[PDB]
Amino acid sequence: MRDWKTNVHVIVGPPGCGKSKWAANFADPETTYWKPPRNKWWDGYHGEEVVVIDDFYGWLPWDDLLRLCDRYPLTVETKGGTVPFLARSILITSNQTPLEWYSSTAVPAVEALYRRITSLVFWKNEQSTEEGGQFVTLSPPC
Repeated sequence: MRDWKTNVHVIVGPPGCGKSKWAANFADPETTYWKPPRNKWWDGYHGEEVVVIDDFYGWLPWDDLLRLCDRYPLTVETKGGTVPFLARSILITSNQTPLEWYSSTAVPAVEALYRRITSLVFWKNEQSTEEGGQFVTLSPPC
């Protein structure tokens, strides 16, 4: 079903900075599904190539997030049964950097998530692309 690395783009900035608009402008609405915040459900997903996880703060199980952001065939759960996960792009909007989503105490190796992140975009003081290995995200990605 999926046989490709799902790209993972994290967009960080304060409330009202245009995070949701950045996500909406990434690709066509017809190709973009918005994951309901704060639950494990993929209700309404119909195989869209772009998935947006708006206002993420680490409310998916670590291991589920690692799977979503990986490259193997994967089904995800809805209230009416599983559906194939077919994202080619996952956009994660957040007020915090990924440092803050999961503590290193709660997880085997935090670099497992960071290595699966493809790009980091940061609200300055506009949205600028950052180069993993920087002041605001210490860790390497991709």
